[PDB]
Amino acid sequence: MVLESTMVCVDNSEYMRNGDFLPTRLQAQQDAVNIVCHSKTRSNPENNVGLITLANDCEVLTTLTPDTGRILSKLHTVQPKGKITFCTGIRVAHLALKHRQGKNHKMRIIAFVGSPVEDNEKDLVKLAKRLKKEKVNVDIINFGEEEVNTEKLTAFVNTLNGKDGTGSHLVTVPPGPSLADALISSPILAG
Amino acid sequence: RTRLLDSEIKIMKSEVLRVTHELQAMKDKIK
Amino acid sequence: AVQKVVVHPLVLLSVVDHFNRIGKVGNQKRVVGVLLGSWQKKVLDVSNSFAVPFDEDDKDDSVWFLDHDYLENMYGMFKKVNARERIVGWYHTGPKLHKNDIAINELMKRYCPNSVLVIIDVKPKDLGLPTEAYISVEEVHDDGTPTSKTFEHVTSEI
Amino acid sequence: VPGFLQQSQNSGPGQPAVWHRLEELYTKKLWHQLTLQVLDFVQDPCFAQGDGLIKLYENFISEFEHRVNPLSLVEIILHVVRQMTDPNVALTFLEKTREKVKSSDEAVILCKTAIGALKLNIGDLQVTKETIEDVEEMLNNLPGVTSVHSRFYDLSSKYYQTIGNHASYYKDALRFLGCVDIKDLPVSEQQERAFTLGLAGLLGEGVFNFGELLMHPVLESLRNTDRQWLIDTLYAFNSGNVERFQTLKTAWGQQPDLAANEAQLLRKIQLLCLMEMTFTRPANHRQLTFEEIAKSAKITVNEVELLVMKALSVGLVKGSIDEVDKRVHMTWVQPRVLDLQQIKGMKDRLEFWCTDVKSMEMLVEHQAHDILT
Repeated sequence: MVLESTMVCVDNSEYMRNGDFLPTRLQAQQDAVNIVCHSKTRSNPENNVGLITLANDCEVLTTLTPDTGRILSKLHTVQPKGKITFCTGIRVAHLALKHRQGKNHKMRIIAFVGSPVEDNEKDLVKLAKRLKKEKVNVDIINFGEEEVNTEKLTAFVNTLNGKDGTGSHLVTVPPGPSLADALISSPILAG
Repeated sequence: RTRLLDSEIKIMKSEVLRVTHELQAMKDKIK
Repeated sequence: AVQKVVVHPLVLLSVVDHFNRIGKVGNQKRVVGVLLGSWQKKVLDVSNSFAVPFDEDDKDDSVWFLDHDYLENMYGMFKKVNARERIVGWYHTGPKLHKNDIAINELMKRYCPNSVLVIIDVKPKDLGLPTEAYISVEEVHDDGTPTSKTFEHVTSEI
Repeated sequence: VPGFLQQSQNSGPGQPAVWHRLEELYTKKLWHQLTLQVLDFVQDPCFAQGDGLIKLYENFISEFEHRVNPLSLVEIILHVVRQMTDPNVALTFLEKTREKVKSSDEAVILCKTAIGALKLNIGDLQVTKETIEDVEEMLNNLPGVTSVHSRFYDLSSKYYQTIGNHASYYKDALRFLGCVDIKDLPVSEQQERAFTLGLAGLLGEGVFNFGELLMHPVLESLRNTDRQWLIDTLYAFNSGNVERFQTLKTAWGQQPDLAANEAQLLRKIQLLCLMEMTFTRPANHRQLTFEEIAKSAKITVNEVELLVMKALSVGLVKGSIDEVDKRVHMTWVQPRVLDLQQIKGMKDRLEFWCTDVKSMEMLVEHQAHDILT
């Protein structure tokens, strides 16, 4: 198993709500946290996968812990509504992921974004070159829908890394008729 | 058809909260 | 409605040796920590507290770190030694404030009827008073905006 | 149901620019920019033909969508009421949509301020106080919406038009002053609200410090194109008496609701003339004769006692008035509201206090020097 601390961010924002694929888009993100958390549970009992949010705050509710079933209870009433922000969850995931254990793992982030997120091109290039300077490989995931011609997350894939990069990838999702296990099975390959 | 889902999440919260009623009961009862 | 508290300098001396921690763990300048205690009256006593491993970004100053490994199980220890001495608030050094402080108060107002922020002093050269309290206030304005929450100068003492 | 708007697609010239798109929104099954399409139908000048049809599809949104906050549903019934012009079933339909469309939001405040917004057809004071009261019963949690505080002003101000607290329009208009801070609508309507703000706060006396927030920018920006003596007769109660043509210009020009409590306004130039005359000369002779009182405050000798005994009921100044010499004595007062020229010019008292109590402090400690011991 490859050594990283993958940081999952709940997409508890207002564009993860309707009845297009399932009658509940929370099942998509919830089962995504299920498959990555059981993936890190079966992967290594030395990781630390807790929770971080993007809506209006970065609330580390539980301990950044190798346990997950409490966070799985926190997946219930996740409140999928709020001000989505791409800038804060990665930064607090970085300084949160500098508060880690006996350094056995690198820093990975998965960022569930179901919105045309409010981020400048200057903000993604500054954050993405800070992540160049700070040795982080990020798996970038669209849920719900992002607007067509995705600018934020795709150019965040662009300027992310190098010198053992190869983490920066994006699966954009359309708001069509499908099911949510294909909406996580499509980014389960290349996050 | 969503009242069974909210009452169902409240029922898993009733199993967790009953596990904390047996942790507030049993786990405190240990000490 | 808080005039004063009783301050034991014991855990203030724990702010002294955590002030010895921050000089040797690295970049963290300010000593930030969490204040234990019990509301008895408008007058209060603080008998214990604890100092948090905390980091604070200078860019977007509202980045808190109050670990719940560090919170919950240490509250089980601090509960295990005494059921009385639970939380009452929290502290940090510097004289004025911290762009994060208000949010850091609201993380523990779920734990306390009035989580107080008592901004503390590691290097006393002051002209006024020592460490001083700030209670939960909603003074807003005569305006009718969303509710103000910045915690106002509610007198305390040693 | 798709054909329900395939038949009602074209709704005017240039109008189907959002309808050739709207026939693709529900095929995309989004509901957020469709909420913004309800808001766009508020935005586009529709005369309420499409909403009054599509409200059955809004009941369908209550059937199978069942996630969107009914903000835009309350919007769309208060824009279907253009087609209706009858609120009597829009209220039952409104609380119906309140109880049948679920949200984790504060949904009762927007619905009861929606009932208060449509309460104007009820013949008021019979149903106002109950649910209008219930909004501030439920405003205590979080006024983060604060346009429910604007609607709450509007029922609070039609509730001011339920007569009986004639300067609750002052503080209530200050709630309107920060229900939204930016005036977010043109100058003329709200500067007529600055006209009738000055009037309805003026002639109504529940407030006494009436010349207080005339400095405030969102109202004086309105007053820059108001009539040029309403501002000045508001200065007649901001300065307080000494604008005789302005404390009389309320009698020259402003006729409605005037003579009912104009003698009380002229009582307020006297009460306000007190904090004038004890502020303006700070020094002694605070046992003032009634001469400036009987002269400048347009009162006679027999009434100066009432001029203070009513002020005894006021309680800002509590003078110990001589009655062997008829001398109106000055005690502690509520002095002024703002003298920024003396917020600068307070140095001859503040720094005076600083270096004189500090310097004479060092004259004591310089005398009490070599007992340092």
